[PDB]
Amino acid sequence: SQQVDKIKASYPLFLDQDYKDMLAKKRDGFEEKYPQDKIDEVFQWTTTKEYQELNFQREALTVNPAKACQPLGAVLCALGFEKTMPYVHGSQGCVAYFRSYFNRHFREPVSCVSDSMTEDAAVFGGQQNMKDGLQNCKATYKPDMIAVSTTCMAEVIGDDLNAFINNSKKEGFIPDEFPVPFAHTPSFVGSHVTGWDNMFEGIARYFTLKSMDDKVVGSNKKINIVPGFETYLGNFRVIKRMLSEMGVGYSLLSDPEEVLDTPADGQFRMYAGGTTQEEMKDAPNALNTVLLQPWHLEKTKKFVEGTWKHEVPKLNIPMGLDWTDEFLMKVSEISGQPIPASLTKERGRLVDMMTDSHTWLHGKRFALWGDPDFVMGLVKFLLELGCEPVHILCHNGNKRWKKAVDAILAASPYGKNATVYIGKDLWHLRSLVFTDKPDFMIGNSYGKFIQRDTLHKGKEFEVPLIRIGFPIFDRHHLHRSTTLGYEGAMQILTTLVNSILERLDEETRGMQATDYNHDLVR
Amino acid sequence: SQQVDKIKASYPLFLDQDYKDMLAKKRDGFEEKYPQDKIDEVFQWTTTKEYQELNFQREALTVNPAKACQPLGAVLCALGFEKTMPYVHGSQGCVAYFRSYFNRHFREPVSCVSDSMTEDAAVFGGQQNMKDGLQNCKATYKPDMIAVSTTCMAEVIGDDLNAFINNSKKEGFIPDEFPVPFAHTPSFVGSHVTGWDNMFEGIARYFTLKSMDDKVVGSNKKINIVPGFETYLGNFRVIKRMLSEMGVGYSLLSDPEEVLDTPADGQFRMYAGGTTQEEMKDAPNALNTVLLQPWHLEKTKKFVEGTWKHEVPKLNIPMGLDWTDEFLMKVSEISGQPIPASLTKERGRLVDMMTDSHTWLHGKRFALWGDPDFVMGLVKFLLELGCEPVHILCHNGNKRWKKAVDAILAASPYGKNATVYIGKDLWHLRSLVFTDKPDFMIGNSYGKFIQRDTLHKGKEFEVPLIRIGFPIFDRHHLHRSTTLGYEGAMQILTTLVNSILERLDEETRGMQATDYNHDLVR
Amino acid sequence: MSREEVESLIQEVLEVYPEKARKDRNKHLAVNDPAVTQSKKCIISNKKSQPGLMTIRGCAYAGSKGVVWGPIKDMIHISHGPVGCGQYSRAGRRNYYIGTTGVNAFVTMNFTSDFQEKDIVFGGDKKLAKLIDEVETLFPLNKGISVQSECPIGLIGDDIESVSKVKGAELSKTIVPVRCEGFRGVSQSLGHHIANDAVRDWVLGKRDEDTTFASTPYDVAIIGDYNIGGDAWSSRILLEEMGLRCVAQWSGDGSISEIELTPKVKLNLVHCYRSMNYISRHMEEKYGIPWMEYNFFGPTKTIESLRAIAAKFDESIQKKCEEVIAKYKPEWEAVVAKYRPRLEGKRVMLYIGGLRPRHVIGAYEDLGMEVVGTGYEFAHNDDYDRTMKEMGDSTLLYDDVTGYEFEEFVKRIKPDLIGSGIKEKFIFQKMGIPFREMHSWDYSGPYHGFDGFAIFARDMDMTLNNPCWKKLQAPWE
Amino acid sequence: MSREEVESLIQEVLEVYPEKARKDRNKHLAVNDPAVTQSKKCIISNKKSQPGLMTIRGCAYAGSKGVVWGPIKDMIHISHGPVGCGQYSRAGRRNYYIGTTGVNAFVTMNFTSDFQEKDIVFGGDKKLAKLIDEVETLFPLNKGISVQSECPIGLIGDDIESVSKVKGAELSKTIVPVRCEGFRGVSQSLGHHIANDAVRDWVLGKRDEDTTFASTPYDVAIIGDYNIGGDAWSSRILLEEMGLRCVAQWSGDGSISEIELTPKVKLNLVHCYRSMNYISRHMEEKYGIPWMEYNFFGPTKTIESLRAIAAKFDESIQKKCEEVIAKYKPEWEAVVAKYRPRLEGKRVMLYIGGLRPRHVIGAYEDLGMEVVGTGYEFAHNDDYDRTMKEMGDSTLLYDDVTGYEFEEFVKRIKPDLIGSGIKEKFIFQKMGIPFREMHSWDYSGPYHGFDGFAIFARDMDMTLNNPCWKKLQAPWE
Ligand code: ICS
Ligand code: CLF
Ligand code: CLF
Ligand SMILES: [Fe+3]
Ligand SMILES: [Fe+3]
Repeated sequence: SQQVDKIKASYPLFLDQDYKDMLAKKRDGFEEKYPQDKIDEVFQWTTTKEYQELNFQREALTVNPAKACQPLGAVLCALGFEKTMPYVHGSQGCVAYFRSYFNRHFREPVSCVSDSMTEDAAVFGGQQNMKDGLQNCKATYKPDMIAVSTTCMAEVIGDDLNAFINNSKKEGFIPDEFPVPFAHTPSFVGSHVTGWDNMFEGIARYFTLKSMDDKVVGSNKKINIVPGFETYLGNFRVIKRMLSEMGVGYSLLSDPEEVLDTPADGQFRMYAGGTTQEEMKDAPNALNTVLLQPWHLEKTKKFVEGTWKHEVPKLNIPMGLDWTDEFLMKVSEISGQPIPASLTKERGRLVDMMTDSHTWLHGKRFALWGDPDFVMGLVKFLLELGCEPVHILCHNGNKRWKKAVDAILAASPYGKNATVYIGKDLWHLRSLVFTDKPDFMIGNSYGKFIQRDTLHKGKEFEVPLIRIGFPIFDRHHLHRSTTLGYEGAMQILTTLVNSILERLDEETRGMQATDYNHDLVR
Repeated sequence: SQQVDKIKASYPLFLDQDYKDMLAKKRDGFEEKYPQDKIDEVFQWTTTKEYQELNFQREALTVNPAKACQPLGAVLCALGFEKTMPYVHGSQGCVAYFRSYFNRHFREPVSCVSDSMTEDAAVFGGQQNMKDGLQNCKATYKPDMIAVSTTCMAEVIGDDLNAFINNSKKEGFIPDEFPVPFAHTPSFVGSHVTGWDNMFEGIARYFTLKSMDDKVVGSNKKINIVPGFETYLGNFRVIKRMLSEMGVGYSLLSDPEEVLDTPADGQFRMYAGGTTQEEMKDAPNALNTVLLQPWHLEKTKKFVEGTWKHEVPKLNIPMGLDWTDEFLMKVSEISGQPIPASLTKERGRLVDMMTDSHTWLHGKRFALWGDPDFVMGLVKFLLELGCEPVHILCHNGNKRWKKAVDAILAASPYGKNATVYIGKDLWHLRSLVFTDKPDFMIGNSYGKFIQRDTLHKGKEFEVPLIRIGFPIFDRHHLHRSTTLGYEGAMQILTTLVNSILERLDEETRGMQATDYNHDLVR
Repeated sequence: MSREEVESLIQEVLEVYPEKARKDRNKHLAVNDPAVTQSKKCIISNKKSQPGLMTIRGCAYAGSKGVVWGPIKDMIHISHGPVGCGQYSRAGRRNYYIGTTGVNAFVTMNFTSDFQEKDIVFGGDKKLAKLIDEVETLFPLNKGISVQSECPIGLIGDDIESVSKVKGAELSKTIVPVRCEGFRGVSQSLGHHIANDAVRDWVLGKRDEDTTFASTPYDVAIIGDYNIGGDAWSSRILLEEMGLRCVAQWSGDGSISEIELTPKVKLNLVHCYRSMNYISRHMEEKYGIPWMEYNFFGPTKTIESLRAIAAKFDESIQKKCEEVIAKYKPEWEAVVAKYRPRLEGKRVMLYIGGLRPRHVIGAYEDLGMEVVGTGYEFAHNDDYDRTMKEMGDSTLLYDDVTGYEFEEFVKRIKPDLIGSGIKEKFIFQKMGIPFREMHSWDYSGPYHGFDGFAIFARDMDMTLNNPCWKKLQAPWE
Repeated sequence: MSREEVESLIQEVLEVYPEKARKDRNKHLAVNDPAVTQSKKCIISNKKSQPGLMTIRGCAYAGSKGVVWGPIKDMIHISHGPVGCGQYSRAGRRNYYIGTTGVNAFVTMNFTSDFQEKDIVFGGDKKLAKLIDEVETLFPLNKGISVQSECPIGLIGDDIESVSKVKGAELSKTIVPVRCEGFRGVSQSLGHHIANDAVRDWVLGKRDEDTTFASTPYDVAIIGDYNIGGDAWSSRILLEEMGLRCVAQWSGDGSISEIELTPKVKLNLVHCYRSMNYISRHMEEKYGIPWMEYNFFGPTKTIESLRAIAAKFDESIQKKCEEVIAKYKPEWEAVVAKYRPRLEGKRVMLYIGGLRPRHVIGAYEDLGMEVVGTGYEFAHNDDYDRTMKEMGDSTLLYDDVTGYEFEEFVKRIKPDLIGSGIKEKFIFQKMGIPFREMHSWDYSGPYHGFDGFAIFARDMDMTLNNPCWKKLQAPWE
């Protein structure tokens, strides 16, 4: 039943007595459900250390991973160029999933096309699919460049991208001069960040490999910035703002901030902003190139050093005080522009906030996961605040990255109880936070279920989740935030301290039981 | 007992068995406490409508107000000028309270001095105190200007500020050319915003009243901006940024953003930034003057229209979408300068976020309180979002403001269930939230206790608090936020929608009871 | 009514394409005639999508794992292949269930094999067997395992049927291999077909020799309802208020025991024809179980469906049906009286795949709303045969529409509201047009039944009459 | 050391002031000589503040309402006058209590008369009576009313005593008028005096004729402990572990019945001499109850205090005291072993209003820390008499220090840590010096007793060895 004045959605409509009676009759009559005592016993068993030992012996089963496949990162890299269409050679379900997944994260339109390869292509290949798809996309959506990635289908059948695009050009399906970069992005190697790296390296090679004869290093007095796989608009904004305040000429390659933040003003803009083809063609004339996320831009680094002859600096991510300072000093050294007083004042203000919130942040224990560069930068910042990272997880990390993170942890006394895990999924993390309970989690939306499990064990065992990373599906407009530089450090510090204070208020709200510490002033 | 490896603070170490036994023994032995059944009965009675009828019949008692006294606002206004020492004529306990209260809100050093009047001054007045205090402060802290306000002590004894300053100057305690503006700020009239208005009117009169002969309206091609009592540095910053983006020459009078956000770089800066004496002297030469918060800037409006002969526009606070549009259009009309494309894109992005979050924001019920201009701007924005304000409280409000808010509500179908209260306190608000439960409260930290009480009635009766306003004591760095302009509207919308989503996640976290609606994507 | 104008718009929109794409797409666009019964003479469907025109369709893996097999709560479903698939399909579809997730319930989790290069090169049968052993060790309370194949499984020479047989015999467990490779078929519909084939081959016949379940003349099974936002529950209570006993529901909040007990029911109430007609016809052929379609969107269709279902039974069930209708009449009448004046005369364009586009029109008409254009991502000619009599004269019909085509149609026709998937939501919000996402129902619901009609009307009113839609134009421009 | 350097520094800091202010402030700064037991020949205190020098002192209303009467949980305290006074003092002091706020406890609530112009001009006695009636109407479980006067009350000649007497006789309620106007005295100290006098006049002697309370030879009353962060509770357990029975607790978590029962105890254990010596001496004169001071800051001082307190009773109490000391010895020994190596040799400067600048020294020495400078806001010559013996030779002493003076002193001495109030915290954090709030314990604690010592050591370590203090200088300067 529904009251017209106060209509209830599924929650709490299905908490009515008639619905509960229905569900009870259904379960008792036809579900053959296990008894509640057995279920409770099994859950309690899965919260134990023996279950953790069984869980960490897994070799073939992956449960709740924290990574995606390469063509997603390839599409996101492709979206960062001016009037450019992402074209994924293979099956259409992959493109449907990519579009829906980015739509749920960014809450914005995402444009991507497929050539819709079917069982026929499994034995003949996708030459005709490539030709017709290129012609149709160019005729219909009028893009200036088509950046082509692959699904695991075409990767397994061994489709030759270069030959396909060449044969499409020579037979008149697309103009010969028309820019069609390509990159092999197989889903069973690496992850989405690897796909971003492959797509960017392919585009750079397409635009600069055959025109290096007249290129002079440093002749345009700019610094190339390669952001990598980045799902925060505020990071692009803050990098541009920080470079502009220094008066530093720069070129941001693969800049998607405009196309993912178009205004709602009565028209639909499929394309907006992005790196121009002229910028990519003129990139080898820059003084140097800075990779914001080096640990998944290795192929890009190799091509940049081998071909453009740029001495790429060994910089970490500009997350947190020390590494932001190092990034700024490296930029000042390369460009010759002194660090302005506004940046000094911003750094001092961040230090002031650190001094203000240090008492509440000291000694807090965090589990945390994400992409390698973001994880290591966040761990560095947590050590800078005096916090203790306990469980550090990176499903797509490698052994060299783990060694670097271990070296970072050894440099601080607050990393004595930290352990770095690579190749582990969120079920491993659930076991870890059951057996060695931290104060908070830091990760994407998938962690919410873990929190639920903790609350099922008890309120005193619940580990709250802090949504920092990708993807975030259950909150609105968090993709507008910033994690890089002093501004990003300020935002993350505010989020951490306020989460701690909110948890303290929740724990201390009980009348005449715990409300003695429910202080007005914190 | 304390374990050295895991030391417990007050919470939860007072939850130990020995401490519980001690407290129970103390209560049962010597506190002569009322029986728990009687306490429960009385609380349940306080949740009722009959208790509300008794509560709203109050004429003499005030419980838990939402307003301060005038000299606090006078001090806030005085900090907005360059190298200006706030000087409160009266008793030192007032200055101690003001300093502590602003320290707890802004978490920054806040400077002010007192002349420390005692019973001797309570008999013979405070001439000597004023002379000695002016001399001592000028010699010790070296201010460029000294702004003088009063406590209720000097107001009751009728100390004459003008005569005291003149006698101090002619007897050589301070140079005759030293600027010492003054304002009478009786705490038994109005509130802190009235003190801000009085202080600003006094300063403007001091610098402009006797030099109007050579002033020509519009001869410096600028617009004066008076912010009023403001405790968000982001609001000053966003106003300045919007004016600079438009290319509008402006003069922000009483700008304290720098002195309240000094960096922690190893030295203490007692003064930083602020409005210059030259700016105040040249203010009558502007094209016009804009008051950001006209409902507590009436005396300054009278002075500016009567003396500067500026045709002050009839503008509301630039909060939300339509009022920000009106402010921008009025600025464009006055300055003769068009609105740039960046502001149009920002407005479109705000509209995009509105369309994204409208489904979750529709129909929610809000109680809210604060200062008049902030309250009316928040109500206007809530109506723009499709939300339903139900209990609107403004302790320091008047009847004309009540009619203005009623007129705003009547213009929207979403304000049909809204009642406007002036002169009521937070105990009235507690009764209102118990008898007509809203979805959320919006107010300062003092509302936290209200939430506690509602949680004591039951989880289904708890009304969560959203901390927007002044003062906020139990969270860190929220004073850095923004409420004005498209940026402020975006921040407010994000906070509202994510508070709603966080509450929804809390209500659906129980496994096998309500977690069927614990959706990954929202 | 302006049939020639709709035909003209179709031609102008088709002008952009190359010749082959234009000739293909011309057959998927039509102007509805209510008098025409055979849709094959006007519209073509169930064909491969044109390359590079940004279609909306999914794959067979989405149709099998994400639609049919996923809602089964007590079984564990393994995404066999690389990691992307189950990650993008994890908890994206609001198929509701009751259970302790991680203990006896596994819908919202992502079990995957996560192939690397070596699994692609040397196969993954041994890895699948090791994964099955690990699943048995770490999740003892599961009641079955499904192996949903992804594209490399079909492409490389994996044989998961033999591994499933061997492991099931070894472990006394039901292990169901599903060859739902994404390159098979043209859309999610063949995924439905493959999933139903797997259901009949491996699950449906377990209890054929078992006769210990007591049966009543009032036994039905709900087929094709996936409990989106609780939809199935809102239907089930009505069937239990009419005096019927719902043994099973496919497959939202479904259990494998319900599937095994389904052949014992007396009637199969099929809600989604397109995804479950295959198993419905198989049960009619093998067990003699009659099956009928019903509609619980809106009070009118709900009342008609209840009356027909009761007509399939004796007089007592009919009397209980009349009692239920009389009980629920005032509530939906109040809903109508409150919401129809604010939605009367509004025009809606709906794009959805398979069943929803002609199956929710009655609820809009109950609110006094007119559907002027309706489209299917992956339906067949029989769905259009039902749709043509469901829709009105001179309305737009369109199969596997492209983004460009749909945007041009919306620009010309100018509807007040569009119902479609999230890939269109933000495009049409930026166009200034109210949008309601039908597949997740904008994370609201349920909309089935009398209790769902109130939520449906409230949501349509709150989005269509939203004050944000009057603010997209800046006052200075 | 370098007494001559300290004196020369005092002179250079003194130079800035005008002649009158220089002459006055010269008497309030001193170099400690532990042999000198007469502070009057060395330092002057309890005088008026010089105008305009930005003093830290509060008012008499803060001393009475915010310190003495406010912690009384079961009474309602009306801030009589304009609105600001009770608003700035609401819940700013962490005087912990157990109760149901708004029903039987009212500590964190703000009750005021909120005068307007009409109340100032025509008086506020009638408003006071009507307010008392309304308080009784809406708060029936209150057990007494206190009326804390603000500055206009004394400046307009309102007679709150007669109103209190009449309303108390009418309502059979204890109404205590307090003339704590902020202009009286020079600091919070006269507020303490006025509050104690009102307690004596209106509360303390209500049960003089009552003998129904059963007494024991082990009856003690904790006087001058306001349960900051639970301080008093951490004390009471120890006293209860020693075999004593604590009747009352003045006044954190205190109740009016406990105050009324206080004249029945055998010993008055005074923690804060400065705020409660008045009532202690009055009770010794009137009831013959002995009183002694104790110190529960740090293991050494609390062990000495427990032994001295047990020396006042028979041998069983002494045996229980030794048992308690033996029980708690390993815990604070472990705390020392963990934290003393991290804090050995560090130097601290303190500035707190009375008693605490000298009682917290012992715990700092227990962690191997040296106090190089200390001072008071509102202490008297007796407090300095007690202080001078407990500080080191040639250490800086200072009474009612100004902001400029303290800033220059910190710049020259350069201590490792500063312990002061909220009005110096951010000033010295911006200078790069760790700061601990020694009024509210940086919103942590308690620090009293063995349990409080662990928290104290942890807090000092976490603030002093914080990495953020090594990052204020940017690498490019
Ligand atoms: S199964 Fe089909 S696309 Fe019939 S694949 Fe799809 S939960 Fe749609 S119109 Mo998503 S044939 Fe169900 C459907 Fe309809 S996933 Fe749901 S909404 S009624
Ligand atoms: S059509 Fe369908 S969704 Fe596409 S792959 Fe094929 S079954 Fe799967 Fe998973 S891993 Fe990524 S998304 Fe593909 S490219 Fe290799
Ligand atoms: S020394 Fe002390 S705190 Fe000062 S007033 Fe006097 S009792 Fe009170 Fe309340 S209202 Fe405001 S703050 Fe004062 S100026 Fe009139
Ligand atoms: Fe958006
Ligand atoms: Fe600060």
